[PDB]
Amino acid sequence: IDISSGQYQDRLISLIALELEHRRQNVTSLPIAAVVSIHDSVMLQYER
Amino acid sequence: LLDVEATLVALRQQHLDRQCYFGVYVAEGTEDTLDVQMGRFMETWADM
Repeated sequence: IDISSGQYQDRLISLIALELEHRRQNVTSLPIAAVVSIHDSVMLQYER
Repeated sequence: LLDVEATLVALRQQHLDRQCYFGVYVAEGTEDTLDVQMGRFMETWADM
C-alpha cells in the first residue's frame, strides 16, 4: 500500500490555485523569492 | 567571588581596537528547511 494516486489531482489543484491567484491577487504577501532561492540548491542537492 | 564586577567596570573605561569581528550573538533564523540553511552556513563559512 502506498499513496501514489493523488499526484495528478494535487498538481491540477495547485495549477488552479496558482491561476486564480494570478487572476485575482498579485502575490505580494506570498513569499516568492525564498522558494526560488531554496529550490535553486534543492534541484542540485536532492536529485544527485 | 562577586568582586569581579568592580574590576570589570574599572577596565571598561579603556578598550582596544580589533578587526574581523565574529558572528556576535545569535541572529534570526530563516525558518526554512535545514538543507538550505546548512548550505548557506557552510558557504558563508568557506568564503568569509
